[PDB]
Amino acid sequence: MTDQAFVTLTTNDAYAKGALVLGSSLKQHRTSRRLAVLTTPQVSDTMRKALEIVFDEVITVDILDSGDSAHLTLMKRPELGVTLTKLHCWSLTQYSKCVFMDADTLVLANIDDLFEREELSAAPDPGWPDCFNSGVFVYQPSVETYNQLLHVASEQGSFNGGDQGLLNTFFNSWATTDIRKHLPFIYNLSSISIYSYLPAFKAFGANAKVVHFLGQTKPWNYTYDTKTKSVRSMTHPQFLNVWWDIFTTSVVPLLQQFGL
Amino acid sequence: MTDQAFVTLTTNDAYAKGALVLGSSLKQHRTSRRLAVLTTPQVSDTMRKALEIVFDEVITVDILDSGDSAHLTLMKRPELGVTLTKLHCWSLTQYSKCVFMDADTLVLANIDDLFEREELSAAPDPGWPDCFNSGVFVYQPSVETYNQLLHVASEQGSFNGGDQGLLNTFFNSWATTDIRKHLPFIYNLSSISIYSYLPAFKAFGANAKVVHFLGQTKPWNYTYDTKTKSVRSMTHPQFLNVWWDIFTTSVVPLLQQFGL
Repeated sequence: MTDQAFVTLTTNDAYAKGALVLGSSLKQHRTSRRLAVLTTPQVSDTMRKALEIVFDEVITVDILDSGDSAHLTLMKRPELGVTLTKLHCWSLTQYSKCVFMDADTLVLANIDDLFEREELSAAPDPGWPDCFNSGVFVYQPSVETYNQLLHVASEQGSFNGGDQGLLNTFFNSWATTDIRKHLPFIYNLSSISIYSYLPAFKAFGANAKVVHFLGQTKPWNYTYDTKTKSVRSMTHPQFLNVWWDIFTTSVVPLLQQFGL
Repeated sequence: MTDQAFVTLTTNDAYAKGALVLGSSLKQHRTSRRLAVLTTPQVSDTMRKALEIVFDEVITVDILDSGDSAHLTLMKRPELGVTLTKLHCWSLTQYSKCVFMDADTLVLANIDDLFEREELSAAPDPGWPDCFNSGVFVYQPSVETYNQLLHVASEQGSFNGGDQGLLNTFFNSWATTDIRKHLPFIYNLSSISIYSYLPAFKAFGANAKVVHFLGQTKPWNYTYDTKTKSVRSMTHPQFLNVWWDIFTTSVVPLLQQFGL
């Protein structure tokens, strides 16, 4: 309850919009858990103030500062900035167990049952299914684990240049051990898989609980018609429309409260 | 040993080339198991004679014949012809356990350890990872199971129009039960995943044991230069070159034995 939380990350204003929509969707589906968001100094004051309303806790992380424990690793491997910032989710020891969710995900149903899982639980990644997708995962905050992950980042880096490579390298028993740590795909449904693999989606897609907007174009990169309530042109804009309905209904008017 | 086997299927001459290469690769990597191939009447006499040399057993199946148990289901759902023919793999009760492999797969290392698995064991399918790819799977021949599968095909059909949809619908506990039934991806490596997901492949691809040639273009659809020993233009033609080396070295000269 109070010691468990959903955790996300925003390094800029664009992803802050995603985090705001994500946080709103979790509230919409009545989560009994806390909502926390890791933010960097590059996030504007207005976005930060909006985040302070949607989330129960806003934690500032600045790996560009010499006082940060990951700073030295960043100097060694500067392309891992976002990854190192994300790793700070393990530093949130005020929580006993958390569900990390990237700011480009969207909740479609209550997913509090994820807290029944143990670290490290995650859904299979499409493309190379023996690796888990790091967009949604159940973990246990721990300074020791954070230090171990930072050590791996320093010595090995990441095989994909991002957090997914590093996380799979560290939590390497995932593919061959404990089916319970394999979160069902509906808890982290790839937006790509939805429009690509039509048969499979038509058969199981209705049970989707979380949509993960992957690819170059993010939800906020689309144009949304507020009258027809649909984005402009693609066989299932339904999820993009849900994202935009929440953004239009709850997020934008919230951001307007600060103009006064 | 004698009661265990690798089983494949050929419905035409093009796939017969694939089966011949597959069977040859299994021999190349010294399998201690039997090799069986299901064939239809549309396979030519010369291809059939080549199959009789590579495989220990060549079983003819003709679902177009009224005497076949699947014929009636075919009349009801004619688009399932290939699927119904493939289902006959469960009718091979002379074997206690088999590993089915599509004719468009290629073995790169001994995979006899697959016989330690139980029905139904298969690797995750890229695209919708909560479904297993039906290109490679461990099963137990049984008339009862065959009848149950045919019953599902008749009543429900297949959600993807092919054998994968039907098999996943029948063996539906796969995604959430028993991690041992999740064959490692290297036992059925998608050719698409190899050229697409470069990072992941670069990291784990060297351990590939079986390559599954997916997509429209099959190995036999490429042009192969026998001098340079490489197909014509694509960041990893290595596997296509292995396929063609076996085809050039063992299969073609075998097919020439019959011209005399």
